[PDB]
Amino acid sequence: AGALGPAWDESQLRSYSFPTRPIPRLSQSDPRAEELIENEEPVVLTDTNLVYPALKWDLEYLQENIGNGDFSVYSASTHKFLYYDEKKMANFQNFKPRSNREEMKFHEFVEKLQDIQQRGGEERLYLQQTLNDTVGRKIVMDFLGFNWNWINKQQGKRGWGQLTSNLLLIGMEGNVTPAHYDEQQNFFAQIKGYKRCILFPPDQFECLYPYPVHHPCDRQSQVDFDNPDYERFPNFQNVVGYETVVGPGDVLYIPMYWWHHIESLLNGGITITVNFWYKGAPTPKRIEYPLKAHQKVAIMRNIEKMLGEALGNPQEVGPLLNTMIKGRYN
Amino acid sequence: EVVKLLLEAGADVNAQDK
Ligand SMILES: C[C@@H](CC(=O)O)C(=O)C(=O)O
Ligand SMILES: [Zn+2]
Repeated sequence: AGALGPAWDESQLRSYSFPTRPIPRLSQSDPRAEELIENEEPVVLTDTNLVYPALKWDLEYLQENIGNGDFSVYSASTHKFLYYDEKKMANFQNFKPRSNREEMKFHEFVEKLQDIQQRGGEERLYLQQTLNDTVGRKIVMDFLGFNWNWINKQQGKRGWGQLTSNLLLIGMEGNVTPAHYDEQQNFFAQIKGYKRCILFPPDQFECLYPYPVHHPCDRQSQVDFDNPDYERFPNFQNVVGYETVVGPGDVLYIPMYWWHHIESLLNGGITITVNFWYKGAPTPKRIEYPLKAHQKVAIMRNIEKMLGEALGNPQEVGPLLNTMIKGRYN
Repeated sequence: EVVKLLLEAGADVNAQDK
């Protein structure tokens, strides 16, 4: 609007080996949007006003008003901020994380951000912090001004469980969260800057090769999107994504179990996002066959969990599964 | 009992627990 030019251009997108097709961008009043959510397919909603009061947020406003709580800030010497569960690192002591978590005050995050910009350093930062009671007064008022009427009615219409968390995300241009899926429904509310989102449906599990359930990187893809090892991950040559770029005011529905790869646009400045994580609807009373892909994903996860428990050691899960299949099911 | 045991979903997300 106002003829301010192209918000972004394709030069700012990283290059990958797979094709994509676009996620629909719709008005929340469009019946097709309702259709996509009800069928757990991704959609970008352009006019929800979900986080309208937060669109004025920048680092200055937040430092002044977000309080003096602790904020988890991840640091990496690479653009890939691969998520890992610190609590599972015991199971895989040969795993050396490439990003480190550091607690700090918000003004320390801005200052550390400022230093890196001055020194031209290569270090990268990504703040990822659940919002909680410790936020300042004006942030509380903004939070209350979110469109709870709209999102509460979505939660009720879809039979979802409780809102578990709102994750505040502040990243540097070029930051990447590698492909993974979450076990909760997500309304991904973009606030500042532009994020390219590439989603893959649950039925491409075979092409994306998640880590073992007991690995710290459970639910994350093993494939290095920047250099896919096609000999270890041959079916990654069959992956096809759903792509969009969200900017301030957009809300992307990331359905539960859907893989997503998220990157802050190159040379786009900092990005700010707040997500809305809801527990999924319960498993229905009557089961309809054939099962959906995501039901099979749930089954596979539980098989891995139970074997790790029964065998008394996650390291024995792999060997037992191979014993099961070799010359029997393959 | 067993079929619903295997179909039961978790709720893990990309947010570190304390
Ligand atoms: C961590 C995040 C993506 C990002 O880096 O914005 C994500 O997967 C999510 O909100 O569920
Ligand atoms: Zn996610």
